Amino acid sequence: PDDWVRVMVSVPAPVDEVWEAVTDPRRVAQWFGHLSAPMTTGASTRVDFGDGDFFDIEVDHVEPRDRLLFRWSFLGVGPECQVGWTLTGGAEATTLTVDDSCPGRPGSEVAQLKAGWLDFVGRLARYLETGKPSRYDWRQEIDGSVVLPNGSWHPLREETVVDWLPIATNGAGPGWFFVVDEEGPRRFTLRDWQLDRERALTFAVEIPGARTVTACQVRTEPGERGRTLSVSHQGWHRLGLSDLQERTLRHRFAATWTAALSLAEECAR
Ligand SMILES: [Cl-]
Ligand SMILES: [Cl-]
Ligand SMILES: [Cl-]
Ligand SMILES: [Mg+2]
Ligand code: NA
Repeated sequence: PDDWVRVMVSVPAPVDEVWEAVTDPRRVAQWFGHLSAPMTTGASTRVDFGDGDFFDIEVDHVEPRDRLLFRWSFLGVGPECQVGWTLTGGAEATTLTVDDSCPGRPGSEVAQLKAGWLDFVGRLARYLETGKPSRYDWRQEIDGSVVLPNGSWHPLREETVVDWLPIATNGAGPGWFFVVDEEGPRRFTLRDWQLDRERALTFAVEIPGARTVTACQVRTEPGERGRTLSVSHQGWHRLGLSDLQERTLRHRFAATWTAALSLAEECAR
């Protein structure tokens, strides 16, 4: 499987207050993320979390003090999800119901997505209670996905990984991972490369100065809709570096993975 995530929160605020909190961009930025423009019927917008993560949004309907219906794509490359935020007033509280569906969603994604929406509605409730910002500053793990056609090119082959990953060999076997932007470091040591052809890829990326290594898992899951290529890159919060160093690394690597997923989509065309 059931791709349809449904989450609810009940808050002791009136419907009009909750509606403002989920539509006014100044308020939305206190608990959810930064909107490039308010949601408007038939118009596109974008929400940015300040850490490299974002969704591109197309808004289908805005019904005041009732509901928001929109579609979005994680990092601009993920499959389109149908999202609904619906308010129901009560004698005790206002209920916000979140619907998030996506045809063919891997069952492996559903639990993470439910937890993600429970986090977001928990931040809404905190902001309504205290008036203080309840945003997270940066998310401790990187993830993303893109749906590829069921074609002849596959991203998880020794002879295709260099087509889309920012890696180079170091003797014989991938040994460097590159983050190419206007900051540094640019070159990172890659260790423990393990490729299970057309199934899964794991490796570690060392961070200069850090107390532990980061861990990367790439997988493909077949489906009627196409092959879902997914990445998880973890460890940023346990590097033993300053928070700004950890956040900056996470942000830069998130942009790198966004570019890699896009390139894989181009290769699979
Ligand atoms: Cl292989
Ligand atoms: Cl596959
Ligand atoms: Cl942890
Ligand atoms: Mg944590
Ligand atoms: Na934090």
